[PDB]
Amino acid sequence: HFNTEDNDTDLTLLQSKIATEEVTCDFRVSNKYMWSASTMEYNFSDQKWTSNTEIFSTYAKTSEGFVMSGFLLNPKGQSNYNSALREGYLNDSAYDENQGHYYQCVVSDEDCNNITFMLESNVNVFIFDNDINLIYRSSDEAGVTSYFDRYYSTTKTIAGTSNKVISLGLIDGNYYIVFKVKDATATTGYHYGYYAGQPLPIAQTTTFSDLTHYTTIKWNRSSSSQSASTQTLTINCPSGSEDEYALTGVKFSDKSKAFANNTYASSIDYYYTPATASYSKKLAQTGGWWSDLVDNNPPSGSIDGNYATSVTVHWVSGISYVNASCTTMTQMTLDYLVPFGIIVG
Ligand SMILES: [Cl-]
Repeated sequence: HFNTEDNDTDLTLLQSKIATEEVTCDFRVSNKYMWSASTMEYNFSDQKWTSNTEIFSTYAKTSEGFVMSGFLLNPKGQSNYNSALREGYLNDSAYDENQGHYYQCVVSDEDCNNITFMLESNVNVFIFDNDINLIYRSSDEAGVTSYFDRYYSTTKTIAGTSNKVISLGLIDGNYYIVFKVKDATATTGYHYGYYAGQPLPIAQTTTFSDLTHYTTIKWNRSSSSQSASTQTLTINCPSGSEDEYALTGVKFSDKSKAFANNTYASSIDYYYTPATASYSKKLAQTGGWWSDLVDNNPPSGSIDGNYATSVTVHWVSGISYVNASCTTMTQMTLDYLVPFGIIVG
């Protein structure tokens, strides 16, 4: 028997804490979740719930009568989120049998020890250990701290309704998750959703004010093309969290329109070396002159490291002006995924 009702002595009120993390700039580390340019980001504003009241009864049960948790592992598409989610309505036909929705959660890796809950107003969740002893209750967010690696709690609007959003990390072991109603006479708030395995990948963006690809190239009066190695930016993550940041994209905003380089150059090529590799890459021009210069598929790993830059000016055919020059300059933006409940809340 799963005793949710009776209070425990080993329960202490938990404190919601997330690290205050800042991405620094100054003028290789792989990601622990395998996140990359192909991973699908998680958006609370996109999360949909099934209108099917009996959704919980569609889940297969173990020989012991539990529903096994989903396992979020580097989602590359919607189908991956659909199968990793466990959701239900506590006013369904299945609720009265054992007075709750009973799940099993297995944690074997510290990097896949996450549980993220999304509870509507009439839902309470309880977590039991392998001996069926209560180690967590969401009602007042109390638990046995020795089982927790981390704890975070907030509120998000999911499918037009306010949800209690909880993200926690457990030590390795076998666990049971039970969902019970707050008030059996409530008119609404009977839905719950949850994800186990990896934390949710959250898309983040950061633009640096330090100028990249910034140089004045003066025509050498003989060659048809001239190159110059430009600024290298060192991007730093707070110590020991380098592996939490996962680089998904690089964009360079061209800031040189006012120098009208088109008057003496046929084109300008822009290159960069991402933090996640040692080789140079030609940046793709999204449009014409002064359009964004992108790497939509950078090598996977941490945003931490050095970003080198270089440019190649191709002079116009018929170039004859002695003091002809090009002044180039871009500002860098990085697109990356970070874990919900660890880096962002
Ligand atoms: Cl990829």
